[PDB]
Amino acid sequence: NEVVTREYTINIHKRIHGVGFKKRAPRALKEIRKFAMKEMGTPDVRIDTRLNKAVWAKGIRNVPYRIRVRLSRKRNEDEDSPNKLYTLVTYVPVTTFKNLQTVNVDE
Amino acid sequence: SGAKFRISLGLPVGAVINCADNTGAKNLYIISVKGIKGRLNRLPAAGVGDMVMATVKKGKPELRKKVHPAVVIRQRKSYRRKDGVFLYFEDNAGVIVNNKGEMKGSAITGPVAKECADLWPRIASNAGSIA
Amino acid sequence: SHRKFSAPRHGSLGFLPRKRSSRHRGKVKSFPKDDPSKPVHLTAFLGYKAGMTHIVREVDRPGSKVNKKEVVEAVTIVETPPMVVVGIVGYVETPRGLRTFKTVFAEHISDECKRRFYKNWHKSKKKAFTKYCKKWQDDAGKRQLDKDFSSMKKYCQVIRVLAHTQMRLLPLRQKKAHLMEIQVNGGTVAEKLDWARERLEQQVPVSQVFGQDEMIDVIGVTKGKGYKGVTSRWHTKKLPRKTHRGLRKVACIGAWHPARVAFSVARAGQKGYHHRTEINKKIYKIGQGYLIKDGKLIKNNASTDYDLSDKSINPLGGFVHYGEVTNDFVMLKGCVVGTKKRVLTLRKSLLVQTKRRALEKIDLKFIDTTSKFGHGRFQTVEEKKAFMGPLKKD
Amino acid sequence: DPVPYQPPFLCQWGRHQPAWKPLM
Amino acid sequence: SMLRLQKRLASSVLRCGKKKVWLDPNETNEIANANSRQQIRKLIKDGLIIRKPVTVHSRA
Amino acid sequence: MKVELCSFSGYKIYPGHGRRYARTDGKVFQFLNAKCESAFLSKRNPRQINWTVLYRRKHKK
RNA sequence: UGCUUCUGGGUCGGGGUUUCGUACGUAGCAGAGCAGCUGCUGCGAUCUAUUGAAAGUCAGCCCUCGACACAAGGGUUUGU
RNA sequence: ACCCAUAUCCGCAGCAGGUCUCCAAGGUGAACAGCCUCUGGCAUGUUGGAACAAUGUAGGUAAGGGAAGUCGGCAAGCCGG
Ligand SMILES: [Mg+2]
Ligand SMILES: [Mg+2]
Ligand SMILES: [Mg+2]
Ligand SMILES: [Mg+2]
Ligand SMILES: [Mg+2]
Ligand SMILES: [Mg+2]
Ligand SMILES: [Mg+2]
Ligand SMILES: [Mg+2]
Ligand SMILES: [Mg+2]
Ligand SMILES: [Mg+2]
Ligand SMILES: [Mg+2]
Ligand SMILES: [Mg+2]
Ligand SMILES: [Mg+2]
Repeated sequence: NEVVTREYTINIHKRIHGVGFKKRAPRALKEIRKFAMKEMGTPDVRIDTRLNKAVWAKGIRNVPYRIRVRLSRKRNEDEDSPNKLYTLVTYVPVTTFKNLQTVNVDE
Repeated sequence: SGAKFRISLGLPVGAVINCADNTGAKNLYIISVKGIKGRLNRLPAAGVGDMVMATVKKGKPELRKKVHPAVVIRQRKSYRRKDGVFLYFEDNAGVIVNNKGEMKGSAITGPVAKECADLWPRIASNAGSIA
Repeated sequence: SHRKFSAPRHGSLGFLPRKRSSRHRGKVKSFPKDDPSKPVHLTAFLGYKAGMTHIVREVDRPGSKVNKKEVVEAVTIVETPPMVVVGIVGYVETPRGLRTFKTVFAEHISDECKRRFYKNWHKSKKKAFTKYCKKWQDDAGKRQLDKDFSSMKKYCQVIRVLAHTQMRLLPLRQKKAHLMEIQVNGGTVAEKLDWARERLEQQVPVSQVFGQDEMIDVIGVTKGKGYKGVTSRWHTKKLPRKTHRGLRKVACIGAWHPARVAFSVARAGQKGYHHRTEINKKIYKIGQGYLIKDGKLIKNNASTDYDLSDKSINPLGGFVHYGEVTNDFVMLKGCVVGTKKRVLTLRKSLLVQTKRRALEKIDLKFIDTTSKFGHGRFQTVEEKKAFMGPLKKD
Repeated sequence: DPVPYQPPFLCQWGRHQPAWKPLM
Repeated sequence: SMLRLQKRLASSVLRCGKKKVWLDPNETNEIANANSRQQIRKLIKDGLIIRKPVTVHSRA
Repeated sequence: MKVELCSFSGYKIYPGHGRRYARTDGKVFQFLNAKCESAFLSKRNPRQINWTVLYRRKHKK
């Protein structure tokens, strides 16, 4: 119930539509963080450098439309916080986004 | 009986329309449009089937350097017909027609639109192809 | 000195309070005048602007060049669900003003009308009309209501009816229904109040109010455009390129010796979101909505006597930013004020309308139902499939 | 440190400027 | 903590720029207390800091 | 109503749509949209462009 | 404007519509020709089939009742 | 020793100003013209976060007319190897 690892496909285009060229990929990171805070109610969201490279693979202007994210709520390690649990955000390499559901994978 | 509806206008004061008859004139500089009241900073413009004041810029010396009355037949600006078609032409064309309505030339090159043909009967009689 | 070349004024003094309107629903400022010779009927209605399409019809006017020709005209689709009557109100006539006397609500009032009395429906305990609905199943409350109606028989002059829209059948996101007063103009006060009590807690469709080829008035709020400049709002002449301090501005406000700026000076401010009342709109067709009998549903709303097709007025892929029209609708000449999903007031004509253009009987030929979302080129799904053929996905 | 001196006179409104000139 | 001194000294030992000096992100405290070229050569022999290869520029 | 076909494409032009174009010699053409208008004004062959109807009638699709 | 009548918003996916114009790969005694081996094997822009194909499609477009979790919460105030 | 210049000099200063010289790749190309990249260097030049209202500044595009605007083809655009 608390330790839940599960898959999602984020459509970056419907959140990135509207912003200018030098402010597309950091805004995409910000809406991925807001998406993680939206599904999982944890303010402590730590996104992975592999997903950083996956968003910033093309450039700052051309951002990929759909992306595949393993979202995992985890119990907090030492250096304790008032936030009781955190959320790790991981990239999953998927070739084509045709009929990809939000698959709830098991540990 | 049947009055002329409004159409789109795209030939203000300054346009040189080509003269589509066998008089000898090549160009017609529009100097003013007959039948416009006017308003501050508005150029008088003539569409299809408009009585206009023209001047032969180049052509025969008997036609140059004097004011003629003209009727604008063809325009390039797309204008809306009443049945719902936007018929537009290749060039901007007019003929020299006196104050009563009789033409000066005999034949008319190019097609004459029916908005001009219903208004001017003597131009429609000399025209072979209509619209 | 004087102005050299005199010019007409940019703007109108009749509309100069160009502020954002407080009310969002179009309020009727003046209803049509009553007469006891005419029977009782509703004089207003509250629709919702769905979309826009073409029309094809024959023009019957003697003398014109356009006589017996197939013109096209812009029409507005207004989805008009039948409204629920949930109360009445009487009006006494005072020398100070036409004052509301006593408002009598209904017993069973739907939750769509319950949404209007609350600003926040989630935190509210849904406890409205609870002590008021107890007056309809007791002996003393019925006597008090009969005394109220018997006073309204005597002293009331104008009787308006309270009707709210049916938002559940509408495809909009909101569920809060709009309420509206509609003045009934007809016979005497007693017969009018008896007919209103008979129509209490009832549906009111559109064909009982309006008819074919009737000139109506459209009340509505302008599409909002925000804070705009004076060139964008008042449509003034632009200053040339060489101006240092801006060119899409007003150069001169006024004279020296008047030490103030006049009220007629075109300034920069609010453009859009204005309450307006346009007159003389012509109804071409009051279309029936979706109805189900003998299993399959009947949806041929765009079918005319000359088209003989099964298509509806819903275009390919639905209307742009509105949804699909399932309810009964009306179709007006020209364009009406307001954007998509905007509430829109219909009203009967104030002026006694007897004109040759206004008394024309419209016979429809073809209704364009193509995809307005983009450059559409097909009328219906089966025609598109018959033209394209078997696809890769099929 | 250095005490910022009296603001240097900028010969403006005089005669060489054609921005402001009255009646001549 | 502070590794710009060790990066400048490692660039001076490896005779290149500090762009190609790859410091170890895991063993930060073992590099931070070197403070001398003789210890940085020991870090070279241990392999904690590595000369980055040249970014390729194709001629094909 | 007279549903006339498109000159460049071959699509069914309805009277609510279209932009009709008449040249100086005659031969009044009908056009569905500005795509076909720009293609005819740039003088492209309808038998070579794939999405037209003449390409299908030529290559038997 | 919405925020538990097993009911509702939202995410994803699917259709509907629409924009551009026929995707990568594979096959071709299609291809101006060129080279090597005694007809075959290589280079080759472009063409045809697969292919009105591939890509996008609400961020302010239309239906989903297909998977998913969320949604009866927190704080400030006001009396005849 | 160091700075030798959009932070170590002079300009009241970590000032878009000024200051005398050397070293001098690959492609595109006539070129040490402009663009990208390799060695080297940097965090965008006294700050950011959230929306994209009016006026602006710097960029652009406009159906038809083509200087009819204006003191004046002012500006922009056309030609461009
Ligand atoms: Mg003037
Ligand atoms: Mg005067
Ligand atoms: Mg100036
Ligand atoms: Mg559209
Ligand atoms: Mg030295
Ligand atoms: Mg600096
Ligand atoms: Mg910057
Ligand atoms: Mg910075
Ligand atoms: Mg232009
Ligand atoms: Mg042009
Ligand atoms: Mg001039
Ligand atoms: Mg002048
Ligand atoms: Mg110049």
